[PDB]
Formats: sequence, structure tokens, C-alpha cells
Amino acid sequence: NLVQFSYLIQCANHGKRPTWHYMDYGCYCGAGGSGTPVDELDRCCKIHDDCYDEAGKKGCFPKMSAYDYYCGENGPYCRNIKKKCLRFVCDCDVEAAFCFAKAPYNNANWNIDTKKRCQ
Repeated sequence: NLVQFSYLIQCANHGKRPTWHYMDYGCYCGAGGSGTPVDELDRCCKIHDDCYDEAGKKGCFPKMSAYDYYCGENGPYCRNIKKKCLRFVCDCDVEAAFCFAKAPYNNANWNIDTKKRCQ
């Protein structure tokens, strides 16, 4: 999951910020998953969790291999067609990489008290 997701995030945001900046943000960007998303970047992470829960109920995890993608001028896009579970997880990852690149990064929402703000 994380290695290829990091390449898609870095492609979409052009290098603006390191992937780790999105790993402990709000209520949903990171390990847990409770409460209401604190902002539009946090809503990106919640949709990505919904997407990964759907992929798991379709038997798409663990990943058979690396999915196919290309980083063009355009930003990243997925290229698997015949391998359906690899295309489904890549779609989840590239929609969150674009969402992240377009959402404002609110520095006050990095590493919050999640037991309190999301519960």
C-alpha cells in the first residue's frame, strides 16, 4: 500500500511536501478513523479509508503485486485494466493523491489530540 501510494502523492503534489506530512493529520489521515473529518484534507483520508474497506471486501488485499501507474505532466494515472484488484486499489490511491494535492494543508490540524477532537 504505502510505497506506491507515496509515489502517487509525490506525483500529484509535485514534491510540495513529504508524504509523512499526511500520515498524522486530523482524525482520519493516519491510523485511527473516528469522528467527523476536521477539514477537506481529512475528508480526503476518510474517503480513502472507505475505498480501502471496499477493496478488502472485494478480496483485493494484500496486494498481489505492484499496480501499474504513470506519472505524466498531468499528474498520476492508473494503467491496469485486466488485473481488476490492482486497478481498484490504484484508483483509491490516485483519487486520494489528487484530493491531497488540492486540499489546503492546515498546519494546526497536524498531529492533533485525536482522543479529544475526534471523540
